[PDB]
Order: sequence, then structure tokens, then C-alpha cells
Amino acid sequence: SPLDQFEIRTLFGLQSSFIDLSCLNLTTFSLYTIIVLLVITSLYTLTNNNNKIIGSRWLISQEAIYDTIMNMTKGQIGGKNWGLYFPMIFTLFMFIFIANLISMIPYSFALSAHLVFIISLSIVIWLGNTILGLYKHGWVFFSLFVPAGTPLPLVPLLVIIETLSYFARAISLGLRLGSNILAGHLLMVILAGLTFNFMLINLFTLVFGFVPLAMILAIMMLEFAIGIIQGYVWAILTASYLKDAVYLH
Amino acid sequence: SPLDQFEIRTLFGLQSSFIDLSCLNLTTFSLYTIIVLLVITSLYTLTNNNNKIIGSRWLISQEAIYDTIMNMTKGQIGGKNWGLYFPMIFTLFMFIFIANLISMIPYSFALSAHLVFIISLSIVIWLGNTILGLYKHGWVFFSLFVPAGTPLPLVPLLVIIETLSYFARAISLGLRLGSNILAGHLLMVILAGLTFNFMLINLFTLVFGFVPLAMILAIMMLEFAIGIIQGYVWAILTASYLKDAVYLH
Amino acid sequence: MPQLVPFYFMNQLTYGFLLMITLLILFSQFFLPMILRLYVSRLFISKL
Amino acid sequence: MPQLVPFYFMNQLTYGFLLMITLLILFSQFFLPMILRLYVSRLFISKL
Amino acid sequence: MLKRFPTPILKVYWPFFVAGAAVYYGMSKAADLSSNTKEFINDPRNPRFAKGGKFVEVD
Amino acid sequence: MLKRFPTPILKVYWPFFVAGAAVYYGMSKAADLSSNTKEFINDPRNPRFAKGGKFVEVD
Amino acid sequence: MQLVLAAKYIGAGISTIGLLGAGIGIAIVFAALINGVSRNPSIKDTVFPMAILGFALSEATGLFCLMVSFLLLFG
Amino acid sequence: MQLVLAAKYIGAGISTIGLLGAGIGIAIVFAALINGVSRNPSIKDTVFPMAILGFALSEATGLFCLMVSFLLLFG
Amino acid sequence: QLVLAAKYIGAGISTIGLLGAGIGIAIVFAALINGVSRNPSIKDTVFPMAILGFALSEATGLFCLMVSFLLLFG
Amino acid sequence: QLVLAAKYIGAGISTIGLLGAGIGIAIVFAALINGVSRNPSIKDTVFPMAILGFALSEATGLFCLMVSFLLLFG
Amino acid sequence: MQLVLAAKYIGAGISTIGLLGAGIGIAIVFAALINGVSRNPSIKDTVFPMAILGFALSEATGLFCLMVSFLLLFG
Amino acid sequence: MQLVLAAKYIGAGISTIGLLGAGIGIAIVFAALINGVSRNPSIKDTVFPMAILGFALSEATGLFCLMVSFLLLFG
Repeated sequence: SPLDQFEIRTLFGLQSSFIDLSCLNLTTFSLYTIIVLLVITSLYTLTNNNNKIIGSRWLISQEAIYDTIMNMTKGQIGGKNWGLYFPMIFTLFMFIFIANLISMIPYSFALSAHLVFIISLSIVIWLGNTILGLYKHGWVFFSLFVPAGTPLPLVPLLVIIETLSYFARAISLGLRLGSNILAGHLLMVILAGLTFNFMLINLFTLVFGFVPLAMILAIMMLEFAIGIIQGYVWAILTASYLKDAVYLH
Repeated sequence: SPLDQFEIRTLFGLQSSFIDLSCLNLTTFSLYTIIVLLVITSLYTLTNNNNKIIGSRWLISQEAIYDTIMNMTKGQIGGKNWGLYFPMIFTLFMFIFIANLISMIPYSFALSAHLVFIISLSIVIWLGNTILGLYKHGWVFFSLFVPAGTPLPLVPLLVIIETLSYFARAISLGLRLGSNILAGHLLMVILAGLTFNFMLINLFTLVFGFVPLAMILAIMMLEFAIGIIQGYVWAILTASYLKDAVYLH
Repeated sequence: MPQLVPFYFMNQLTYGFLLMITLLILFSQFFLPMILRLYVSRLFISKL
Repeated sequence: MPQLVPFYFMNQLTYGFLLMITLLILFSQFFLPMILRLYVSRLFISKL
Repeated sequence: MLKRFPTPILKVYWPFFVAGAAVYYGMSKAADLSSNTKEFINDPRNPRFAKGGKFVEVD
Repeated sequence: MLKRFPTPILKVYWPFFVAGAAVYYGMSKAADLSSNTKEFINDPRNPRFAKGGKFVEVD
Repeated sequence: MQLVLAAKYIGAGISTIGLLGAGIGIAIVFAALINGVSRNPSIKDTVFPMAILGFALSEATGLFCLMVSFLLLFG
Repeated sequence: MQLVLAAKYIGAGISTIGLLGAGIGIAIVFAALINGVSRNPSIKDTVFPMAILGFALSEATGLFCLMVSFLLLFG
Repeated sequence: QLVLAAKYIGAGISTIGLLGAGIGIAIVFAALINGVSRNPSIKDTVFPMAILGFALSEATGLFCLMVSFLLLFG
Repeated sequence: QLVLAAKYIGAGISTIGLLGAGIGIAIVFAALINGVSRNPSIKDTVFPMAILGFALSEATGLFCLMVSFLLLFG
Repeated sequence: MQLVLAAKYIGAGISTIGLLGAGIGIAIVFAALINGVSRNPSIKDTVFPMAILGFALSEATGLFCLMVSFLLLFG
Repeated sequence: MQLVLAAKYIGAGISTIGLLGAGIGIAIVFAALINGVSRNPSIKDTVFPMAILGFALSEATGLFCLMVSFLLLFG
């Protein structure tokens, strides 16, 4: 069982017999959400030395993240009011960016590799695009489903397999991230499990047994890239989707 | 199942997986201990109108209980220092006296009818007599086990079946009270269960069906007597036992 | 008997002995001497 | 897969959405404008 | 420390919150439907056992 | 309200408290020995299930 | 389940015997009451509540043996 | 399996005969209480704690038998 | 398992001996009450004899209870 | 229950059609990159055509995934 | 019962062929990225978000196939 | 359990095919790298990290298909 690293264990506990209060209780998932919140709080509270203008070396990091997500959501929705949807496009980044660096620490735990939470967050953003689009643009919201000047005898086909791609968008956006984080962690644990039993046979294998160690180091080098790039790709697709929902093509 | 009135149900709940914190949690037994503590607090705090000397009509009750337990423990241990063991001889009364009037209220629950707590309290008082007796009187504590001037060829028999009566005292003192409260409540519930199905047959039984109701009323009249007398008998036997343990006959 | 033998033994005994130590400290230091103050006060006004 | 289908669905989703609403209110009202105050201050000293 | 600025976060983000409540409710019913399956009816940490009922155990 | 009077309740009642600790410990071991019997090994509210192990269930 | 229900009836039969204790008991209390009133007719309102109390406390021991029979008949 | 419950209920029926040893007990105690108060009217406040003591401290031996009956019936 | 059922009959029959114990404690405290009521100045003299006789009579009723516990638990 | 095992083989084989979808999205964005790099002033003109072609190609890769879900869940 | 797990593992093996449709995908995207940067050195900061977008938004279709493989293997 | 362990080996055999995606993939990336250096030898230190990045991101899709084979061999 190489997948035991994702087990959810209850720690602080709470129960009753009147009402099902077992929904909220401090758990491994919940404790790592508390840790994510305290890290994100720590990146801005004690980072700023006594509210100085000059912005010490720690604040350049949270300066660059801010600027690379402003200049990304200005180039996507880019209309009359792009900044009204900027806090959500930033707080969808920082959760995924911090929750995929915390998960790299060896005896730790991936928030992002729970499909039930990430798929739920994706369905929340998809319904919050459809409701916002219907509210802002009435019955002509469905004009999104015809591409451009197209010949009329093939328009209903191009409507059906446009709407099918419109509600595949509900689960695709989440399952991309879930699949990347889950496959990366499962790859690292399985190769560690193979190189461990590689190094317990006869003593000639601990000699020149440095090359599988170097391969695992190279995969860990790759895994930060595949963890930060997904945190960026989430925040670019849910900027493009707000471009479609707010502005009709 | 006429004995379902003694079920213990968990209410507020607490658990973990690190440590077994399931010992303390608010339960039916625990909630009725909170109620007993608040009643005993209520019998003395708001009873005294603004710390008046004259002692209003409520305070005559907690005056008479105090005086009838002072004049009872002065006539049992009655030595140089009888008052040093007077708070325990009073707080063994008031728990059993209040916890057997609260249990008379119809949809309520007997603290006293749990054998595991009362037998434990009895074993606590028995070991606290033996340890106190050994500490105060050395190796000659065992002089309690010979009655008086007796012929020597039958002294060891009269020692063996004196010590057997000495450690039957550990469970007898508790199981007396447990048996009285449990048998009284089980009697009332079984006779209520019989008179209920007596009154659901043909309409001639609700006519002149007043006599089993009067029999249940008479048993409830008896049950306060059998509940207060046991609260007194506990506090007289654990005064006599401190007479034996403190003073060697 | 089924009802007086559950897992709740340590529950019963824990809140019971907490209540016993509570009532012992509570009676002895608070509530018995607030009656005895009434006694000594009545006798002190009586002796005058 | 066995590990991502427990009973803990409402646990996961409850603390997750509490953290999302928390970070949303928290970022938007606190931490983004404390960077933007730095921006407007730097530009105000620059324009003078 | 930090000066709170009253940013509009309710007259902008209401359909996200409405969708959040809807997905919360739908996942509640999905969890209740999944917690009674054949595989998971005898896992003792489900919240059925903390209130009343015990051990259907007929499969 | 109430004036606390420092009554001696420790240099008088120590063997009662020592006996209380001893009966507490002995009933702890008695409860642990009784919670693993044949009748009560499948009652789901025992504190075994809240930490680790699940369902011996061989009787 | 015919054997256990046949044993229930025999057990309810055996649990009837303990009523003779109360039947002699109430009588010994009231016999002492009569022999105490005849020695002294002035102590009536002092003695007679104790006779009623002894009546009740022995009738309780009678009913504690009746209730076992009522369990073994039905419950 | 029927034999175990059958003999269980029979033994629980047998183990309530000892209450006739408690009914007569409470009887003789309150009988002596009545005869002692009647022949000396100033002994009540000295003999009454011994009466209550002897009453419950004699019943206890019938209640032991009733607890053997309860451990048979329900345990 | 006839023996597992027949030990319960023995535990029931062996509890009958408390009949003597209850009547015994009654006769002891009955004589104590009569002795105090006849001679009012004998209570502190003869009361330990009453407590002694009670302790002996209970223990010799208690033999039946410990035999019942050995039959029911051993 | 041969059918309960043979639906899993079908759900495995019916997932091969995403091979075309991945290569397809690659060829679309490859032509988009080449078209922007040759003519720098065509991005805002031709980018919705790229998003359209991606949406169509995924949906026509997605047919295989929904057939796999019908075989695995229906 | 062996047949279910056997065909389960065979189908999980079959459902990883679709990753060759993602390796070539990432290849063609970064190949066009290289050829587009090389023939115009001032387009990198405009073409790089489209590169990352096309990269992950093309892998997703291989990761769907890997999730079908995981639901076969472990579900 | 001979059938399921025979199916494990076949599944590990099938999950080898997805490596051809990476085998063509790394090559298409480096082929574009060569054809981009030959058109412009001045853009080397700008282009070559993107080639290494595409190498890594396609080798990840190769290893995601290797790990399924390593599961089906042993785990």
C-alpha cells in the first residue's frame, strides 16, 4: 500500500447523540488547513518590518506574486471592471501555491490531492460563473453557445457539443490539479519504496547505489515545477472562464 | 424490559485518538451529578436571605438536618475529637438524601441505583478505615479482632469469623443502599406496567380502576420513607465504623 | 444485570469522586461554618 | 480509490470552505491593500 | 498593525456563495447516501453509531 | 456572600484520598479487563474504536 | 421456547413463598401494638405511627417478593 | 440453550425465599420497639436510633438474597 | 452443559440460609431494645455485646452468600 | 459475473481515444504560437478561434471519457 | 472473484496508453514555443502564458486517462 | 490467486507502451532546440532552459506510465 500517505486521522475529536456535530472537528486535513492559514498570515504580518516603506527582502516575494497575478488577470478579463474579481483570482492562487509547497516536506500531507475538496471547489466556481452570467445578461447568456458567423444548418450540432464542453468545465478544472498532485506524490513514494528494497540486498548495491538516489532527487526537483505550474494554471483558467461568463465572447 | 429507566446515554461527547479522554464527558449520570451539586448549592446560597440572623423558613430545614447529624455523630464516635470527622459524616448524608429525592421525580434517574459507584464508595470508606486504623494504632490495630475476655482455646475461630465479618463490611454497606433504591424503583415501574395494561381492556375496568392507582400511590408514599431511611442508615453505619477504627473497641 | 455493567464505569466513578471531593471541600469550608456563624452569633447576642 | 472516499467528506468541505471565505475576506480587506498602500505611498513620494 | 479597509466582498461575490451553499447541501446528501453502502456500513467511525442505532450487519 | 474558612481537610482525611486513588486505579484495570469480554467486544461505543483497532469479531 | 416458559411459571410459583414473612410480620407488629395499648392506653398517639411504619416496611419486603413473581409471569 | 435460561429462572425463583427471613425480622424489631416504648415512655429518643439501625441492618440480609435473584434474572 | 445450568440452581438454593440471619439480627436487637427499656442505665455497658452478636450472626449468615458466590462465579 | 469484469476491460479500452485529444490541443496551440510569432498583431484577432478549436477538440476527446464512465458506472 | 480483479488490473493496464497522447502533446507545444521564440526574440513575454496554458490544458487529457486507471486500480 | 498474478504481469506489460510518447517527445523538443539555434545562435541562454523544462514535463508523463507498471509488478 504505497498510498497510505493520504490517510485522514481524527485528533481532537467531538461527538454527541443529539446532533451530528462530527462535521467540524480538528483533523489532519483540518490541522493542515490551520497551518496553511497561519503560513499565509505569516507571509504578510511579520514579513513587514514595522510597516516600513522600503519593503524588506521577504516582501519582494509577496510583491512579485501580487504583480504576476495582477498582470495576468489584466490580460484576461481586461474590461471596464477587472479588479472587482481580483481578490478571488489571488486567493485561488495562494491556497494552491502554499498547499503544494507544504506537501513537499517529507513527513507531511497533500491538501490538494483530495479530489472531493478540489472537485467541489471547481463545481463551486462553475456554478458561480453560470449564476453570475445569467444574472448579468438575462436570456441572451446562451449566446455564448454559438461561436461566430457560422452556417445555420450545422448550428444545433455546434450548440450541443459546445454545451457538453461547457459542463465538462465543472469537473475538468479540479481534476487536472488533483491528478497532477496525486500522481506526483504517488510517483515519489513508489520510487522511494523501490530504491529502499534495492539497497537491502547484498553489500555491492550500497556501492554505486547513488544513481537511483540521484533519480529521486531529480524527480523532487521536477515536483516543485509541477506543483507551482498547476497553481498558476488554475488561476489562468478561472480567469478565462470569468472572461467568458462576464463578457459574451 | 422494565429496567430501561437506568440506561446511561452520552450527551455532550468527547473523544480522541491520542489519549482515551472518554472517561470525562457530560453524560446522564454526569448531568444528574451536576444537578445534585446545584441543588445542594441552592439549599444554602440563596436560602439565606441577605445573611440574616433570624434564619428564614427555608433555613429551618438545613438547620434540622445539621442538628440531627451532629447529635447522631456525637452519640457514636463521641470521644476526644468527634468533630474532625463531621464534614464527611454530613456529606455522605446529603448526597444520598438529595439523590434519592431527585430520583423520585417521574421522568428522572437514580444515581444511587448504580452498584458500581456505590460499592466503590463503600470500598473507599472501608480502606480509609483500615489505613487510618493502622496509622493511628500500629500493630495493635488487630486487637479489634478479639471481642473481650474470652477463653483462649476458641480465640482463633473467633478471630477468623471476625475478620470475615470485617471485610464483608466493604461491600455490605454499599449493597444495602443499592438494593433498596433499585428494588423500590423496579417495583414502581413494574406495577405501573401492570396497571397500564389492566386499564386498556374493556371499558368496565376504567370504572373501579381506582384501587390499583391507590395502591401505586401508597407505594410512592412508602418510597420516600425507604429513600430517606437509607440515607440515614448509611450515615449511622459509617459513624459506627469510625468508632471501631479510631477507638479500639 | 445488563444495565449496571456498561463501559461507563470510569465515567460513573470519575464524576462521582469529583463530586465527593467537591462537596467535601465545599461543605466543610463554606456551608457548615455559615451555619455555625449563625449559632455563635445567636449565642453571643443571647449572652450579651 | 479507497483513501479519498471516506466519511470525512463534510469535514474536508467544511474546513475548506471556511478557509476559503476566511482567506477571501482576509486577503481582500487586509493584505492586498497593505501592499497597495505601499504602492500609493511610493508613487506619492515619487511625485512629491 | 493592519488597518482594515471596507472592500466590497458581498455585492460582488454573491453567486459564488450561493453556489457554495448549494454544493454544501448536495454533498451533504451525497455523503449520507454514500455512508450506507455495503462496503461502509461497518466502519465504526461513521456518525451513525454515536446516535442510537447499531449494526445492521446483514450483507 | 460567603466567607471561606480554612478548615483542615487534608491532615485529617488523607487515607480516604489514598483509598480513593487505589480504588480508582483498581477499577481502571477492572474496566479494561471487562471491556474485552465476549459479550462486549462488539458494542461500538467502547473507546477501542476511537483509537486504531477495529473488529476482532471472531467468537 | 416451551421449556423456558414452563420454567417461568414454576419460578413465579416459588417466588410466592416469601409473602408468608409479611403475613406473620404485620401481625407481630399489630400484636405488639395491642399488647402495648393494653399495658398503657395513654401512649397511643406516640406508638401507633411506629406500628404503621413497621407495617409499611414489612409490606415492602412482601412486595419485593411479589414483583419477582410478576416478572416471571409476564416480563 | 433453553436449559440454561430455564434453570436460571428457577434459581431466581428459589432465591427469593430469604425475604421471609426479613419480613419477620422487621416485625420482631418494631415489635420490641413498641413493647419498649409502651413500658417506658421516656426511652423513645434513646431507643429509636437502635430501632432504625436494627431495622435496616437486618433487612440487608434479605436484600443480599434479592441481589442474588437479580444477578440470576438479568445477569 | 448441564453443569452450567445446574450451578444456578445451587446458587439459588444456597441463598436460603439468610432466612436465619435476618431473624437472628432481629432477635438480637429485640433483646437489646427490651434490655435498654427495662434498665435505662445499661446501654453503654451491653451495646458492644449486641454489636458483637450481630457481627457473629451476620458472618454465619454470610457463609451461605460466599458459597453462593463460589457456585455462581467459580 | 463475467459482465462485471468485462465492463472494466471496456472502460480501459474506451479511454484510449484521449490520445487524439492531447495531440489535438497541442497542434492547435502550436499553430497559435507560430501565428503569433510570425504576425505579432493577430493575437486578439485569432485567439478566440484557438479557444473555440480547443473546446471542440476536447469535447470530441471527451466522448470517449463519457463512454468510459457509462461503462464503469452504468 | 479472481476474474473481477484480473480484468480490473488488465483494464488498468490498458488505460495508461493515453499518456503517449500527452507526451507528444507537451512536446509539440514546447517545440512551437522554441521555434516561435527563436524566430522572434521579442515575443517571449507574450507567448509564454499561451505556452503554459497549452501545456497543462493539453496534459489534462492524459491525466483523465490516468484517473480512469486509478479508479480501476484502487476503486 | 494465480490468475490475478498472471494478469498483473500482462498489465505491467501493457503499461509500458506509454513510454513511446516520451521517447518521441524529448526528441521533438530537442529537435526544435537544434533548429532554433541554427536559425539564431544568439538566443541560446534564453531558449535552452525552456528546452530543459519541456524535457522535464514530458519525462513526467513518461514516469506516470512507468509507475503503473511498477505497481502492477510488485504492489
